[PDB]
Amino acid sequence: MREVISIHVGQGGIQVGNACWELFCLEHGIQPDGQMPDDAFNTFFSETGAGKHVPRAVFLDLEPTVIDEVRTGTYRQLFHPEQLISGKEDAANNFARGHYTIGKEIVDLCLDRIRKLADNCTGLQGFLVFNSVGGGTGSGLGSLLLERLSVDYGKKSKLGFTIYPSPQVSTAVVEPYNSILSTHSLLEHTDVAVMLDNEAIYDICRRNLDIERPTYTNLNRLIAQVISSLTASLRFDGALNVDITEFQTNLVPYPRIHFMLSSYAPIISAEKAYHEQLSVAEITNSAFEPANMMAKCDPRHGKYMACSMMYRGDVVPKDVNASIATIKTKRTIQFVDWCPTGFKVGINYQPPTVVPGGDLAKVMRAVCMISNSTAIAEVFSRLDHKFDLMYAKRAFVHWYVGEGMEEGEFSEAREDLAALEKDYEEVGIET
Amino acid sequence: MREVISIHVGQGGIQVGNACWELFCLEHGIQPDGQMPSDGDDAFNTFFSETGAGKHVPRAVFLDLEPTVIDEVRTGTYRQLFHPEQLISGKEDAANNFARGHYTIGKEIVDLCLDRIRKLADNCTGLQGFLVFNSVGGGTGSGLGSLLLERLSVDYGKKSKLGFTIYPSPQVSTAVVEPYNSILSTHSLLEHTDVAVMLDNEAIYDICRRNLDIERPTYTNLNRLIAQVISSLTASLRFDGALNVDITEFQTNLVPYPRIHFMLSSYAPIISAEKAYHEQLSVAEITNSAFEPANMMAKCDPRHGKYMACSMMYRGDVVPKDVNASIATIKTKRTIQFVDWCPTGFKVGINYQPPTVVPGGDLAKVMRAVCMISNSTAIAEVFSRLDHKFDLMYAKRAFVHWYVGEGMEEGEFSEAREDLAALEKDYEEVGIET
Amino acid sequence: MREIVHIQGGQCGNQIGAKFWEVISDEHGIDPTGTYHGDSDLQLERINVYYNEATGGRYVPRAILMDLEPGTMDSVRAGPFGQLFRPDNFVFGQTGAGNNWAKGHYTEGAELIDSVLDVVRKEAEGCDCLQGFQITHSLGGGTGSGMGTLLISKVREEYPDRIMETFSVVPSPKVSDTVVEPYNATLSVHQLVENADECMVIDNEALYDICFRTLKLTTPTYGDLNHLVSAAMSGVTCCLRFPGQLNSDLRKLAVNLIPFPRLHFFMIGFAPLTSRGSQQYRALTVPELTQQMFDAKNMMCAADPRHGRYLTASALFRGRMSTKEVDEQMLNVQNKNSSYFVEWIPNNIKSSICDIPPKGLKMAVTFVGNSTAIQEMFKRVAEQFTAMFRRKAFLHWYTGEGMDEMEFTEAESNMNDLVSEYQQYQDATA
Amino acid sequence: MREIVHIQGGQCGNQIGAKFWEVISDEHGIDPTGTYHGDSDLQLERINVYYNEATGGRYVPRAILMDLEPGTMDSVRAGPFGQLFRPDNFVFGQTGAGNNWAKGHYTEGAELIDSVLDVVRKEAEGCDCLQGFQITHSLGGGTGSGMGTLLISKVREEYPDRIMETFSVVPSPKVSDTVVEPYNATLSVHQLVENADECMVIDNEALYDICFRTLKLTTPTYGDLNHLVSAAMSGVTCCLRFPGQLNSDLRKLAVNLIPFPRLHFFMIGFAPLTSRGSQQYRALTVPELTQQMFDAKNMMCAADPRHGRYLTASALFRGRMSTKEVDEQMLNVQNKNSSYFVEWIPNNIKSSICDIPPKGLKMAVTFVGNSTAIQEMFKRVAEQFTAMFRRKAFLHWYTGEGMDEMEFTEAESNMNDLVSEYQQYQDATA
Ligand SMILES: Nc1nc2c(ncn2[C@@H]2O[C@H](COP(=O)(O)OP(=O)(O)OP(=O)(O)O)[C@@H](O)[C@H]2O)c(=O)[nH]1
Ligand SMILES: Nc1nc2c(ncn2[C@@H]2O[C@H](COP(=O)(O)OP(=O)(O)OP(=O)(O)O)[C@@H](O)[C@H]2O)c(=O)[nH]1
Ligand SMILES: Nc1nc2c(ncn2[C@@H]2O[C@H](COP(=O)(O)OP(=O)(O)O)[C@@H](O)[C@H]2O)c(=O)[nH]1
Ligand SMILES: Nc1nc2c(ncn2[C@@H]2O[C@H](COP(=O)(O)OP(=O)(O)O)[C@@H](O)[C@H]2O)c(=O)[nH]1
Ligand SMILES: [Mg+2]
Ligand SMILES: [Mg+2]
Repeated sequence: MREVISIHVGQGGIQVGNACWELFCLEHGIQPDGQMPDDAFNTFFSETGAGKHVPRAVFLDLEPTVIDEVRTGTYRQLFHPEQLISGKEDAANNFARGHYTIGKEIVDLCLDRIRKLADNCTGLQGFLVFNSVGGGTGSGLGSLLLERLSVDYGKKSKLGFTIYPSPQVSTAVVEPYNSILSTHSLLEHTDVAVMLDNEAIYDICRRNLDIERPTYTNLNRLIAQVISSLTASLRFDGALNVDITEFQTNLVPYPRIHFMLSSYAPIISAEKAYHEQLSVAEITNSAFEPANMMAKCDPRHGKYMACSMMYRGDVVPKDVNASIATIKTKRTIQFVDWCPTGFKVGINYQPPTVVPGGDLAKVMRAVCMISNSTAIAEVFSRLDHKFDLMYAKRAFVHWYVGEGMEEGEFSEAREDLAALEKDYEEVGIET
Repeated sequence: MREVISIHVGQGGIQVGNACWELFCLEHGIQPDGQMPSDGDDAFNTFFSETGAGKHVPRAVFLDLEPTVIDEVRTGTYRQLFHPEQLISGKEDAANNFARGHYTIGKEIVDLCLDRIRKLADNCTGLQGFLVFNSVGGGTGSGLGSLLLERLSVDYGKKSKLGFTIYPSPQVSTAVVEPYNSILSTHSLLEHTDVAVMLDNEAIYDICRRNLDIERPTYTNLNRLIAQVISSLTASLRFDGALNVDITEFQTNLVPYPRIHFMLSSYAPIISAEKAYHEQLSVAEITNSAFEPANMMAKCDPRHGKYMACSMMYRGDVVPKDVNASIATIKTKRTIQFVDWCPTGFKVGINYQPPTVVPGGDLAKVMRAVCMISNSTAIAEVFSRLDHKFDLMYAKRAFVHWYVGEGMEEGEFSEAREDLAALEKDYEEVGIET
Repeated sequence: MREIVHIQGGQCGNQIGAKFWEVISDEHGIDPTGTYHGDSDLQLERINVYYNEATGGRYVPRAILMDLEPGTMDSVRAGPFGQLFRPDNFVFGQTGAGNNWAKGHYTEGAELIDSVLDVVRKEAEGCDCLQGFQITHSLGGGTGSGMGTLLISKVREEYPDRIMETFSVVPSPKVSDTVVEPYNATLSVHQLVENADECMVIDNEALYDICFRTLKLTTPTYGDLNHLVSAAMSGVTCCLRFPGQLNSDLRKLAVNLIPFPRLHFFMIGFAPLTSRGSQQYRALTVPELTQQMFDAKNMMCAADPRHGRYLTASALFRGRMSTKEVDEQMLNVQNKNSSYFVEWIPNNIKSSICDIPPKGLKMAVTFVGNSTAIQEMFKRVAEQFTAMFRRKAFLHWYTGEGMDEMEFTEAESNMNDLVSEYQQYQDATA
Repeated sequence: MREIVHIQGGQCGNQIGAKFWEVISDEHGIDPTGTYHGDSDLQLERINVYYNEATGGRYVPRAILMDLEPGTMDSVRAGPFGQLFRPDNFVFGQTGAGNNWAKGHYTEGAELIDSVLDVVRKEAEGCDCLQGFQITHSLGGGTGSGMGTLLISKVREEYPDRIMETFSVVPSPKVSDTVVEPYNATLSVHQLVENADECMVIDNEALYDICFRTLKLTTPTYGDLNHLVSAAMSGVTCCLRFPGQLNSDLRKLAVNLIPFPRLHFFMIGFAPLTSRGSQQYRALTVPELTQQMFDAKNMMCAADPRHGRYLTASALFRGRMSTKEVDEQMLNVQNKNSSYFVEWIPNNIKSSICDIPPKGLKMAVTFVGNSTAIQEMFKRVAEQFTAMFRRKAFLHWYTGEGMDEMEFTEAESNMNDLVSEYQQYQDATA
């Protein structure tokens, strides 16, 4: 009787959203048609009364090609026909269009579809939202939807899986603008944010997976695996179960600080997978390796606020405890002074699944960690510097002002980043 | 529950490592693909690591800045043994330039190499020490070797390190600049290695020609001898013996002073099957061939100096009482003389596993063998001639412009000369009588 | 959805458009009689963007052919794929402009503009959701420059929220085919800078160089020059008709490429172009594309892009490829050649990937770059304008149909002010 | 992956390259159509050093053919293995130099060389990790001697840390082909000593002597001379392409052979070389190979090494052999010829072993030696040059297009300084 609703807005969210659904359907044995050939599917799916199951998800976009691609793909018979919301005119990399010009006539239908799904559920745990942050409808609609849901539902937990721009590799030129404006919205309206920039995921594919030409198809499979590990405790019995509500109560020291970065292990191709044993003692070491961070950040430049790692497979409670004590012995990993213990550990029985046509090798153990560290202050600084250069000469500004946005909205957005950074510096200093 | 990690750097180090790993695999009975045949355990735990089901992985890492030799290993019959990501290769060779391998290129590989070393060491619980192989006359061998030792010292501390270096021969040589990079490498290793062994190439040629009756020895033949020496040295850790000797029972019995840890090697018997079975090869006579001066594996004559200490190992079916009589005979003999402040100068180890014979090799099968590692004051001559060569070269500053322009200052050569002179003075004042 | 109507004017525009409609039809598998004969279903998914459905199952392009004389439209109808055009869309007069901007914009332009604006209004009304307009014409001719820029203002006044394209062939002096080119070219740019949302400049001189140097073919003609331009036109909107990894419709291109409202003059290039005898010696991958992409001679303009600094540049890749290879290359180029790229904006290159390559090739790319070196175009033309206007030569014809010398001075000042502010950002330091 | 590109200049350079590429293709099993038809796997594992991959599974050499007159390259394009080269890489002038260093370095080189720099850049930095450049040319011809050395200068300026190698043909007066040889030879030597990392000297007189005496064939040809030169060139870089007991590349050879920065003029020789009638009367063994190697007549220069002292020597052995035998032979030679080896460089021979011999041979050796005897060539060339320059003969042709007598005086001064510095170490004692 526990349910979670997933929101996929923009092209970045939808394509990542698709990859999540081959994995969820494969775990529970649901065919693409939706008919099974006990009540563990209730977290994501819902019985129709006789036969098929429908996902508890809604796809939002304004540009039809990606949605029409789904509606004609192999999963045409899975999703409900009227929960794939498709528009006519794309936001076109403009935050003002998706928040002031387009989004005013879009949310009303969107909240109707959310309402219909929510009333069907009975034990709604929370919402999951996916959106690339450096885009028009990604941040323009995401900011509007999160604000609306904050007053419609109130205390429900909203988890955000965003994709921030890489330090030097990007596909857009105006993305430093619409990224900053989005921060002021999701800083005060999202309970949990995850750092999932693209450049770091490229490096993992090249080094660990032995892939020399990674593609967006490859990346979304990795992100889908993290989602499964995060919510594995809701639908699979285990020795130590952790609910969705048992993230904020253990990872958020203060309401302002809710930006964490994730890591996954092991990620090894089948060519050299079982050329080594993959013990439980070593997988927890690979999780803490700074190169395996899914975000382009260095944890060695700051302290650790709190750590939460989820184990799935055939691990046993003896070995995590032995491994964790080893980590505290390490000198290169240093925690903040006022937090003596900072690990929250969960253990599950269901091993990770393998998708046909994939890249990851099947293993009997895996670990996924969500770590809160002060080192994440670097990504805000580097994006802040990029915004300062362009806004110095008011480049690209006339595009935003013409779409109903005020001139001074940038100024109040810039101050929030400066306010946010000083919070991280203040927390890190020992007493 | 005892382990050891072996490091191979440079072409010569990789070549000798290939032979020694073939020898270890043959001795422990593992197929070249890593799978145990057919179907008494933990005999391989010293060198290998179980994957949990079937095959094994060696506790080694291969280093080089040029892929010509490395890619051979990934393609040969042993392509299934080594882990694919511990055979580390570069793109541009140091080209017999110490400066290139210590200041320009070597600083881009050392981080990855140390990461691999950590990934190997965190999976072991009783590491006695490190084994490092390198040829000193090459650029990357001297450069990356010195950088590796410098980083491992600070990163680990008191863990023992054993370096089986190969100094250039007195008159036989391959390169022309190799006197230069020997001095800097020696200065680097002096205060960073715990035990060093001298294995110059010219002596091994003489041993082969005289004993195995080979009139055209090749690098393949030499590597087998060094592999057998390593096997004899390390068999006491992984095989049951009557009088066991661990790795840590070398730095308590062989080096009287911290600065004096350069020592020679000798192996016996080395004999071919055509004349192996014409004598009984008793323990009484094999120990004489060990101390025979022309049988020393380094081109140094112990008759020109005193003996400091001697740690020597036996394997086969040797009996402890038989060893004592031979030691007494050697001490009675007058041609061999020890320092006065060392009344007892023998450390003897006895093991039960006979020396395994490699098929297609050169040595025959013998029930007994002895490996001798001695420390003596006679080693002072090898540095003096190399000092003279370096002085002759550096008198008018030849080949120096190939080192200055790669980051090394002019005065670096002067400091190493002072270190060598101080080292020679240290041997002289140690060897003087009271 | 998000469809666009095509309107072409003048002799040069009609020839450009006729070849363009031939290129599009082959991509969608449309026979010269308007009957679909394709093989893949993807060719029919987004056909409503360019084509209109008629009873009987045939497709008709939503193109409007406007000109002043029937001479050229006799030629376009007899050519291949000429049967597609609807006879109702042929709007034209009988007199002719005679390479006179005054005649093509004030006297004969006024009386014929009602008919052409009526048929345009009908087509824009019929479609579901309009995306914008694209226009092909020449700035040296009377009809193309005269009614061409006049129809811009009338359409913009009625559809202020839609986008507008102009594929303009500016007159180069090295190969000049009209003695009065500087006059009607200067007056057109003045009106074009105020209304057109995107302007793309083409040279006949540059296209001649490409044929002689890259393709290395013996006897090129206007049939081949039109082909190079037509390939670029279809590559810009390819992601609007086909699925892709990073689809980026035209509105997204305008936002990324235009820093300031008055700087919207781009230069186009296409790749890969190879000679027939040397097409089996090269390797076709992502790297070899971006080398030809950024080369100076591959551009379709006489202006040297290395004499100035790129403000922003864009690329559109067609085919199956890896995004990591594309993204690293754009960063990699921008780091080795940091001198040619303006400093006060970081990562000034945008990239897109479309999954359907052009027919006959496995990979292709279209490069659109807004460079500060385009100032050489206006400077050199303005020198010719001030030379002839000082002596009042050829001016009695223009003053004969209502214009006065005050307008000529106003136009020259606006262009001279355009270059001043366009070069101003070249030397700007961060 | 540590590959080396090829640039050939002048008629002599083109003739050298047209045979070198044939030799390399024969060695690596590449058909004249560019399709691999080899016999083992070792022939393809390091093929990337000299070749590039194109679509269709064919290989193309990474060579750049530059010259001033199209006759030579038209001749070499129609010959066997002439279809391998990419037709783009052909760059040619229209007028030629006419055996004039001034024309080849100032008046046509400046105009043409931009394109060849563009193609050299493209080929060089399209590689994974460049190893260096190698150039073939002659110092007796105007266009080669001038444009090639200007190319050397610009390439060295753009790539300061790469390896530069040149196979130079020095004109001899005994068999003279041009009356203006001393001028351009002196100028080329002056411009080359400052830039080139490695230089080797080849003499047609010595080639004729070898062909007449050792091979004992009645009528040698430029084909035969180019064949010997090609074998010598392949011998140096075989070790970079094939595995061996002791691997050693160009940088290692340069470091071990160059004592002082300005002493980089070597002489080479090859062994074994036996006539057809006496080919099997000999026995391929290391002592015979090394004695024929160190034979003074076998060297490819008229400079007799017995008139001076070897600073260093290098020997690259190809085949399977015993390193103990190789070292023993080297030591024996160095002890038996103590007079000809300068004493303050003990053990002054470098040795190498490569397991893959040349096709058709079981054992072969490439020798590179730096001996103090080459100063005789410099002295004789300087004497002829100063004899001609005393009376200002042929001076107006060189001075008519930019140069003055001051540069000739500077060239004489630098040439004499090189001679004095290089003979200084001949009599030096320890
Ligand atoms: N991880 C991942 N990121 C993607 C993918 N596709 C696009 N992105 C990111 O999305 C960013 C730009 O947004 P778009 O994907 O173009 O679409 P959008 O965010 O919905 O904004 P619009 O273009 O207005 O629709 C890029 O910088 C990419 O980093 C994807 O398939 N996987
Ligand atoms: N024992 C033994 N020594 C070797 C062998 N090969 C090379 N050496 C020694 O190595 C020295 C030169 O170094 P190399 O082995 O050629 O290569 P390196 O040490 O990696 O140095 P670089 O050539 O710069 O890469 C020589 O003086 C030899 O004494 C071998 O096969 N066996
Ligand atoms: N690309 C291309 N350009 C053309 C063609 N025909 C003419 N032109 C160019 O158009 C210019 C003259 O335009 P013009 O015919 O006067 O335009 P109009 O007065 O509106 O008909 C000349 O400079 C030509 O270079 C063609 O078929 N293709
Ligand atoms: N070894 C060799 N030398 C050649 C060949 N052809 C010409 N030469 C030499 O090159 C010199 C003339 O060079 P030249 O043709 O003027 O060179 P260019 O001016 O660069 O074209 C003569 O002295 C010849 O000895 C050849 O095929 N092989
Ligand atoms: Mg989009
Ligand atoms: Mg080496």
